[PDB]
Amino acid sequence: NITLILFLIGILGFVLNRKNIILMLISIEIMLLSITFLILLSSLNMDDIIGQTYAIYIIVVAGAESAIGLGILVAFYRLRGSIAIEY
Amino acid sequence: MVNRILFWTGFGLAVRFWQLGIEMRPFFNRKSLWAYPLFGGVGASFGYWLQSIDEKQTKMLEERKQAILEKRARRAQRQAE
Amino acid sequence: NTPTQTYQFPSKTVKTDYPLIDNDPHFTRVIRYARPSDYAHGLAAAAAGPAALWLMERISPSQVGRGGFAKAMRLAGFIGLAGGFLYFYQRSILRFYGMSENAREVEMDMREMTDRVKAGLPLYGESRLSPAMQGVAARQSRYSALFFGVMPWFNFVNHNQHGVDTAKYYQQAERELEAERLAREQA
Amino acid sequence: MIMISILSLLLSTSVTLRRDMSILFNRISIIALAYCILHDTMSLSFISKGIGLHGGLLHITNLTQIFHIFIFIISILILQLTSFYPRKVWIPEYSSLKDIFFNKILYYRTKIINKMGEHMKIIEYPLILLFVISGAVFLISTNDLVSIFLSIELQSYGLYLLSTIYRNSELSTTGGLIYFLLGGLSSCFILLGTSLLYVNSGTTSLDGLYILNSISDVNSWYKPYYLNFSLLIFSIGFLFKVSAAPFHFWSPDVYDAIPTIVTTFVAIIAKISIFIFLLELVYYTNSNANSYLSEFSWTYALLISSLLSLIIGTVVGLTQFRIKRLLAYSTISHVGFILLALSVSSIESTQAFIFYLIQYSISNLNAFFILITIGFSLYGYVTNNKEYKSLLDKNNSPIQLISQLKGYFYINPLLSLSLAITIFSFVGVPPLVGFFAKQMVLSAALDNGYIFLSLIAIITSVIGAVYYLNVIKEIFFYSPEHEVNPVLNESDSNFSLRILNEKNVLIRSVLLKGRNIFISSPFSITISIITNVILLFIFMNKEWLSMGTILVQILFSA
Amino acid sequence: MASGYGLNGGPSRCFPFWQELLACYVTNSSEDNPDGKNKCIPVMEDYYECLHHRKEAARVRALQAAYREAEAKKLQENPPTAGQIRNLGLLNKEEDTKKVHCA
Amino acid sequence: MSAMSIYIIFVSIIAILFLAIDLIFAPHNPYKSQSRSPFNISFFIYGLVFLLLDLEILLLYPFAVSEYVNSAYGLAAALIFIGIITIGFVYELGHDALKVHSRQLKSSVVISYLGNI
Repeated sequence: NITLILFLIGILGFVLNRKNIILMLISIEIMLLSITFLILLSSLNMDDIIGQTYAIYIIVVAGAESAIGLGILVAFYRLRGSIAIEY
Repeated sequence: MVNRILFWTGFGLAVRFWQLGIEMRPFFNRKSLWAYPLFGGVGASFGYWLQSIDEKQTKMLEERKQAILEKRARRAQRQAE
Repeated sequence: NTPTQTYQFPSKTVKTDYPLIDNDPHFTRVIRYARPSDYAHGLAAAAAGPAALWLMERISPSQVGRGGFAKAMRLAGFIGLAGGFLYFYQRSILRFYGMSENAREVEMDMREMTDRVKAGLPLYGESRLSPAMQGVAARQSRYSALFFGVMPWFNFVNHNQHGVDTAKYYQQAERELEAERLAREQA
Repeated sequence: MIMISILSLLLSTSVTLRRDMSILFNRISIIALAYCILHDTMSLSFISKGIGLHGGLLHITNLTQIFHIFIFIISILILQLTSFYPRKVWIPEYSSLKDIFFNKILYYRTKIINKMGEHMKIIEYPLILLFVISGAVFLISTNDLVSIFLSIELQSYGLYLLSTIYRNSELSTTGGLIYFLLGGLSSCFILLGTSLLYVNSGTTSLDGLYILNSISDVNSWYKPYYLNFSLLIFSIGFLFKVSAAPFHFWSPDVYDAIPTIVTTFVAIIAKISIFIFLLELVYYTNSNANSYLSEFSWTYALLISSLLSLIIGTVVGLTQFRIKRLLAYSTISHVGFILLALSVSSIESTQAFIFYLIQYSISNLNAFFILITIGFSLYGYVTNNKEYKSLLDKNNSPIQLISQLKGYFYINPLLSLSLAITIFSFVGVPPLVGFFAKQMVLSAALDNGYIFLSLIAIITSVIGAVYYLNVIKEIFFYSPEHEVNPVLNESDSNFSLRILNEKNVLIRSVLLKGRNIFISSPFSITISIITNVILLFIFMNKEWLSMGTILVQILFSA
Repeated sequence: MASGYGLNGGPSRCFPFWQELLACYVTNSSEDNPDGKNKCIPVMEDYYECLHHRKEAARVRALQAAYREAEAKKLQENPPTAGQIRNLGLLNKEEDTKKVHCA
Repeated sequence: MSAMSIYIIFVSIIAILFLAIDLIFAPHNPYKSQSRSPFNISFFIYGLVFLLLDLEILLLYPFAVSEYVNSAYGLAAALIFIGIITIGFVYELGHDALKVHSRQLKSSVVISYLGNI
């Protein structure tokens, strides 16, 4: 239930935000944690170590994609000098 | 009028022709004339290969049709009861 | 010596043309059942790699610096050797799978395994792996050479999950154990 | 083999900083992918709906292996763009086989062939290229929910990297940011859909999900609403990655901003892997008995998106003036046709699906190849147009506006006809291969009672034809704005070329001009083969169409 | 779940239900009788019951109601205390064991 | 009450006491545009290579507590996994994304005398 509310918070990050692109990166991190938390709790209910394994690979991949996204942001910011959307 | 080797020999000949036209290079300069046998030779090789593929495809499709009448038969015969 | 269970595990049955010999043969079995043409195809494919890069340098020169081409050829030669070896392995293992004409391989397998039965040795040999881990190895490399264009894998384990009912090896062994018994008596 | 090549290329790449190695590394990647074709050609000698591999986490089908090879062949063709210089010097005195294979020619090539162009100096470009391929072929061969997620991220993250690898272009870094940010949101919906399947079913195995679907399709306490709803959320993320409407806004911006050579790969490879993956999942989840399951079938999201893509792709393309945005919208309309064929789950529509995907990939490849070749051809031409001067990233995207193609028929008539053939194949004019692709999809949709969608498909096709005609009108109906460069042919501006033998001894010395500078053979030949396949398909259709017929029979084999 | 590998290194607790369901499908479904997969329906419902427990929850909600309605009607003259129960089945607390057992 | 819970509370309490003393007894008086510059990419690289290498070490920790059951077969996969991530570190080292060589009399002119014309 908490995991569902957290997914909304990550969803709501995209609704409320017109100009903060950094918040877009953070809202993906919230969504991914919410989905991993749901898998972890379900894996506990169904006594299944595969759920924990799936969550570990989501942490690995979401950590890997955070680094790519920050690198892409750095290449973007090197040329623009701002992460602000003019709106 | 669908001959695999004749068509694909010509296809390779047409590839060289269109290529030279695309480059806006002369279509027949005598020192480059080896290319049309080469392009048509590779084209003929592709079409001898397509021959063998078509043969195996025909056998496999023919085998599938038999399995389809076979399935309809034993279903229809089961309905006779 | 028949264990009354010649088909211990549920295997995957695949429609092919020729009889299945082994769903997962041992690395060494796939090298020992290789044909002379398999070696011929192996190096010829391996030579193609650096030869293609060489031909791509003769017709359309890369304009690279002094030592660049030697470095590129070294990587191309290794790529061709890896690619050529996998092609050689696939040609031999496809006959075990029954996906290529394998009459010669069927014969020598029938011979080789029968000799093991009467000698007392296990059909596929002895493993240092736990039986559970042998199942893991069997379920990992089983038919794995069909995936060689993406990911390579080889069976180096001695397990008893080869996809084949093993009654055929015991019938022959028993059958020609009596032939040697009758011949011994008539002497 | 793809994994050995990636590791081997990386090790060779790791210990070098020489940007003149980039062209060589691209050629080795072509050689490496040729071995990958060989190993997968070896693997097609069996008939099966599927063989689970490697502990059941992967699988292989005849379909899977056919489209591994297709992905490899498309990647080899695209890799030519970074493996051969765009222009060459040709002369009749160096055209014999004894010449090309025993003698050498010498001239100042650097400026002529653009030896130091940006697309020839990126060492790691072929390596990131192979990473995307690995994600695409792993996604095809995926049998498990976790394998699905890992393969789609592997392919997706590589595409973000490729969109940004031109790190000095403000356009490319901007396009890389947009794809990653909206692509990362799309990946949450895929992970959410996969996770909802696991939490309800208790398995990550696609086999087990199909078994659960099959028994539940009967005609109480745990009614399986989760499967359609989860796959609906799961599918939405895949609709973004194929740029299907209404999830398509990102692609006209990303395709235009990133360099054209990058756009060629990025806009082609990803649709093939996702659509093929979706095809099997559509088949095994397709309910037979008209029960409460079929009314909530997730595949209506595919039918709605096909409808929305048919309209958006054709209507919005009407006012595009930039050529790459038009191709992006032209693609959206074509995935509308592709998604209709995937949604009708018939034997006929699956043959139509398989044929349409391959012929569109070939055709869209030709359009990009022709567009890059026209860009490399304008080197010996100048223009005084004030609009063209104000273009950004002219080196990365030489052709950015449809107006730049004005009078290209007078600059290169036969190359302009190849463009016209390709575009006429996009509209569906017989007897071009594009017509036969649309014809099969419409006949299969009509035979399954999809009358309303078939009628919208024909109506949107006429609207789509308008901007297709608009490209053709600029090439043929007007005189060009580009003039040949005066200083390239001024009766005294001649550069020198030496012809030397095997022993580096002089044979001849010839003075050359701009009219001796031609398009490189790899690009002209690839355009020429594909153009003739499009034009002459009616004489060569038996094997190509029989392959898909057999593939569908295996998939449908009761 | 269906994996067969539990949290403590042993097998997953619903795996026997998952093996049975797969066993019922493979041996009663076929190409000849597509209706043979109907038999696998109660086996499927048992598997979902092991995973989620919605039936067992429903059964105990009803049973707790009847149980907690019977204890209100009765009057407990002398119910056992926590201390005495802690002495149940012990080496030198027979009186507490007898009192709790109402023997 | 678990010894771990009381431990956490006590350590927190110590921190509050130190804050409280300096907030209550220490003196307090009211004793209380900006330029910008580019930042160094080496800081992003240190964090990036740390994170990616931190993940790979994490993925090997299950092996170290499972070595007995994994035996030879699990060791092969661990070695395959280590070999793949080692190649990415070679890329890190070979390209020096941390600027290993950040800090660093052949004469182009040779003259020849020929004499009087």
